[PDB]
Amino acid sequence: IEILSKKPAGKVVVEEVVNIMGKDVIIGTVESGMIGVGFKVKGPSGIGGIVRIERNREKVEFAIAGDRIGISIEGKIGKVKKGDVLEIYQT
Repeated sequence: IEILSKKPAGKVVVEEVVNIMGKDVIIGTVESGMIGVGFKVKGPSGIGGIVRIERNREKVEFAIAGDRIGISIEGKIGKVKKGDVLEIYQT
């Protein structure tokens, strides 16, 4: 619903975005910092929640810089494109 932190916990460069059964699945690489399940994604139009992270086809609770991951987001965040860098917030 809203972002409470001043600075991002991490950033993700989007490699591919797919919508499947009404949900955005984002493939990308953590560019800086770290992201975890439950963190907030600042999209162009909305704020989403990280629901799941997979790395090397394995569920993980968090990922750090250099990790290439898939992410499921909760909430409509607007149009995300390959090449966008999404800011991710602890709260």
